[PDB]
Amino acid sequence: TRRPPFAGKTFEVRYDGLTALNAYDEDGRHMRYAITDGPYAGATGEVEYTWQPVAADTYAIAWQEADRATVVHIDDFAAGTSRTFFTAASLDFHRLDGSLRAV
Repeated sequence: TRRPPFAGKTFEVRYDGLTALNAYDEDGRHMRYAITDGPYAGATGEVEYTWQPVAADTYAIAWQEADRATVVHIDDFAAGTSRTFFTAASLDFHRLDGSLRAV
């Protein structure tokens, strides 16, 4: 019964060297992404995510990809910002922060 306010919507996130779409299914449990810019452009995937409020209109969104890479977003939908922490399957740890806007 629990739905995040961003369910059923798609957002473009832009970081240094990376642009992606995060498309939240109406079901509140799945998100489909598409990397549209940078060295991994053309990748897609569906993930299961968790989400928790951390402040007004700001959520911690986390998931693990099929190759066991992990992703944590802190996405503020009012200010339009996205701060991300990404641990690749190789265990390289990447921090990025950028913009977030409704598509």
